[PDB]
Amino acid sequence: EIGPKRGSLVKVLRPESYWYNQVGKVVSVDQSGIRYPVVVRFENQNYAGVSTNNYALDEIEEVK
Amino acid sequence: MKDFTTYLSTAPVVGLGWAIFTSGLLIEINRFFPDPLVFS
Amino acid sequence: PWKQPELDPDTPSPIFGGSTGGLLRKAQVEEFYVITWESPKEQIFEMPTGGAAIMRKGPNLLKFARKEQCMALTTQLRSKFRQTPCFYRVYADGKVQYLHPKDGVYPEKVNAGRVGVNQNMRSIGKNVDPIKVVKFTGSEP
Amino acid sequence: AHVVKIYDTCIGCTQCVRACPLDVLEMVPWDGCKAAQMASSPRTEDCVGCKRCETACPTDFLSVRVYLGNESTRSLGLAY
Amino acid sequence: VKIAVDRNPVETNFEKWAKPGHFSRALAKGPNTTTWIWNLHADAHDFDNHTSDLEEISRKVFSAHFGQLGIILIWLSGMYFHGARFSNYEGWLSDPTHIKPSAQVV
Amino acid sequence: DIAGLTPCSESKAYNKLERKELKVLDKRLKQYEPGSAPYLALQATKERTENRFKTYAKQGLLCGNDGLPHLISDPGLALRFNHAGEVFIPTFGFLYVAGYIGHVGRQYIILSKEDAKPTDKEIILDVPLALKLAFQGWAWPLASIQELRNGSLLEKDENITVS
Ligand code: CLA
Ligand code: CLA
Ligand code: CLA
Ligand code: CLA
Ligand SMILES: CC1=C(/C=C/C(C)=C/C=C/C(C)=C/C=C/C=C(C)/C=C/C=C(C)/C=C/C2=C(C)CCCC2(C)C)C(C)(C)CCC1
Ligand SMILES: CC1=C(/C=C/C(C)=C/C=C/C(C)=C/C=C/C=C(C)/C=C/C=C(C)/C=C/C2=C(C)CCCC2(C)C)C(C)(C)CCC1
Ligand code: SF4
Ligand code: SF4
Repeated sequence: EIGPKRGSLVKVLRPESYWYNQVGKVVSVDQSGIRYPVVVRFENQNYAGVSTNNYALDEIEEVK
Repeated sequence: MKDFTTYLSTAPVVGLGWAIFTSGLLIEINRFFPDPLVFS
Repeated sequence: PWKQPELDPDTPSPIFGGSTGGLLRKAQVEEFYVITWESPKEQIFEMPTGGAAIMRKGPNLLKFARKEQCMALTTQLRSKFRQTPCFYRVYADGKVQYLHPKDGVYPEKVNAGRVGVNQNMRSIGKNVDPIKVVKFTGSEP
Repeated sequence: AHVVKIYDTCIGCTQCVRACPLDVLEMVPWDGCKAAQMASSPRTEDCVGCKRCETACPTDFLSVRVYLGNESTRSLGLAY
Repeated sequence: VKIAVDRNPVETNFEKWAKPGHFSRALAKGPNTTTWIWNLHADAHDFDNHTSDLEEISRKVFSAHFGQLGIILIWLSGMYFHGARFSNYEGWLSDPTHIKPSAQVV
Repeated sequence: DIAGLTPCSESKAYNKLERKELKVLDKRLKQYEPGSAPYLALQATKERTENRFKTYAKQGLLCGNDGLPHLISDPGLALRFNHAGEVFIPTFGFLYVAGYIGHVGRQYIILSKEDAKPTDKEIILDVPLALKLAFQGWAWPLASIQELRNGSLLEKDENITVS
């Protein structure tokens, strides 16, 4: 396994993101060398209406 | 009836009951005890 | 495509009485656009500028003053009638340019021949502040 | 004469390409994503600045940005 | 030409009163922003956007117009009533020029 | 007295304003008959007006040169010169009510968010829960300092920032 576990909650660390210092469920993780593999899903929508986004390994950290 | 009570639990219906309470309370407190300004 | 199709400037046009949304003095002086397609039967379609017109069985040709007027029609034909239009750009000098299916495949489908352009290898944000480039142009490039 | 830059976060949705009326954007292969696709902006001379491309990108923050700049006849959408 | 009617199309119950936004596909999901609230009261009576069927749009329209009549008739009856019990009509009738009307005592 | 203001009892313009406002009703009362309802309505308004003026004078209010009562806000002068009921005491009568509304809404928000679908609980309220909290908030200042001294009032850098 390369990254966090399925169904595990993680905290985001992108300064650009609407979900920054916020928590979301890990939907999936790809192990094929992609730059932004970690797929995360949040309950709260962003300004557009999207509730998912692919984040990186360094950009996510353990909850709270 | 379960759905009727749920409709009554919506936001505007509950707000209506709140408004009649706060408004009727203030009015009747001005119907009796007319013209308060200084509190004794 | 296999090869760029050269323009046939003498093909039948649709049956359209005319309107006021046509071409202006800019077309003869600067440039104008023309679109071609091939229909299997006689149908009716909405023009971008004006009202309705009747296509003709076989090749059809229009002349427009803007690229958006042409691509607006492709989206209508590809969706409603499921056709494959192709449009060019004509200058005042007579030069002709083949624009939209430049690779033969529409842009929403990949093809091996294409080469990337204006591709930054970084995340949005994560770029220098304007003070670093204060006296020349560009913070994004 | 507008500027269009696409960033590393593209995932090959193609929704930017479908939305642009003026055919500024096209898809190019790439090894960074699952879909093995990436956008491109070869012909920005025909760009107009509608920002429908930015509206369609589903990322957290956009993989596509239109940085407005100097104007022109094609950019101002002048039939005349 | 003839009469044509479809019997018992819709059941009457308060089930959808509890579920606001049922008429629209987008709103039936539920609110995650406060914009859902404004779109609710706005798209409520846009029957053409709810469904493509022209028949259902006609049923909704013909029945909503009955509502405006009932809304008008209690308004109209209110003026007659408020003119009967809280007014000076009998006095104005005997001296119209000098007396002024009134029907909204406070 | 203070600030060059006379009490409302000793003022002349204050009584002038009373004689004026009653004269308007007496002129208006001449039109109607004694036993009619318009007469009873105006006599009551006359009775209320006579009561409004004497009660404001009895309460040690301060009337200016214009003849209208003025209020004092500093608790020092209010307590020294016996004018506390005007501003100083109602300040605490409000804040008790205002914090009541915050302590109640804050608790309904926290508790509904501990369950599934909290969005539905806002548009479709849980009235049994809302009434429960609304009758449990009589002692909200105790719970606040309890929650402050404990540290479970404020969140700690788990909030979104922008840069
Ligand atoms: C576009 C702007 C917008 C809109 C439309 C809303 C809309 C709403 N917000 Mg909101 N908000 C906004 C901007 C907005 N907000 C902004 C900018 C902020 C700052 C971040 C907030 C912060 C915020 C908070 C913190 C809260 C809301 C809440 C609410 C909801 C209030 C429902 C309500 O009042 O209960 C109905 C009305 C009442 C007055 C409740 C009274 C209940 C009493 C106790 C019942 C007693 C009466 C009894 C039952 C009847 C007896 C009658 C008898 C005498 C006949 C509503 C959905 C509240 C919520 O989640 O809903 C609960 C809430 O707590 N908002
Ligand atoms: C002329 C006024 C009028 C009329 C005729 C209608 C008619 C309609 N509206 Mg509309 N509406 C109006 C004004 C009106 N609206 C206004 C001003 C707003 C605010 C923007 C709305 C917002 C609105 C929404 C959000 C929705 C509707 C819906 C509907 C449909 C619902 C019919 C229904 O359930 O039976 C109503 C049955 C009755 C018997 C009427 C009387 C019911 C009373 C009020 C009892 C309930 C009151 C309760 C006990 C508390 C208060 C008591 C007391 C103080 C009155 C119908 C087409 C709904 C729909 O499905 O449309 C597609 C819907 O979702 N409307
Ligand atoms: C009959 C016509 C009618 C009218 C005039 C309204 C009006 C309103 N609806 Mg609405 N609604 C209607 C029909 C109608 N609705 C129907 C038929 C349905 C389907 C069941 C709904 C379902 C519905 C939902 C689900 C919600 C509303 C909400 C609202 C309010 C918007 C929020 C706001 O600005 O307050 C913003 C308020 C705050 C920021 C803070 C709270 C303070 C409020 C103002 C106190 C309470 C006001 C009270 C309700 C006023 C009395 C009623 C008034 C119309 C006479 C607004 C008062 C929203 C709401 O929360 O209502 C309060 C809401 O979530 N409506
Ligand atoms: C002589 C026959 C007759 C009469 C008098 C009417 C009268 C009316 N029609 Mg109408 N209509 C008729 C035949 C008739 N229609 C036929 C044959 C058809 C089908 C071809 C229609 C189809 C039709 C539609 C689709 C609509 C109307 C509407 C209306 C109303 C318009 C509201 C208005 O202008 O305010 C005038 C209002 C009044 C004078 C108030 C009186 C209201 C009472 C209840 C009506 C009494 C007449 C009634 C039709 C008699 C039969 C009812 C009986 C079987 C129980 C009005 C009451 C509109 C409607 O329903 O709005 C609510 C509407 O949208 N009509
Ligand atoms: C009348 C009468 C009476 C009494 C009653 C009562 C009940 C009392 C009162 C009550 C109360 C309890 C009152 C209150 C008052 C209040 C006030 C007086 C208020 C005012 C306000 C203010 C104070 C404001 C201020 C301000 C400003 C100016 C600006 C800034 C902000 C602020 C807001 C702060 C009796 C019994 C003898 C009987 C007979 C008659
Ligand atoms: C007394 C008085 C006075 C004075 C005053 C002063 C000057 C004060 C100051 C003060 C200050 C200087 C302070 C500040 C600070 C603030 C704060 C900090 C606040 C608090 C708040 C909080 C924290 C919150 C609250 C809440 C909410 C929001 C909800 C939940 C719960 C609670 C309720 C708690 C005067 C003469 C005027 C008037 C009369 C009386
Ligand atoms: S819209 Fe954005 S995320 Fe989607 S394919 Fe285009 S560049 Fe990538
Ligand atoms: S602004 Fe419009 S024309 Fe320009 S790149 Fe975006 S979608 Fe294409």
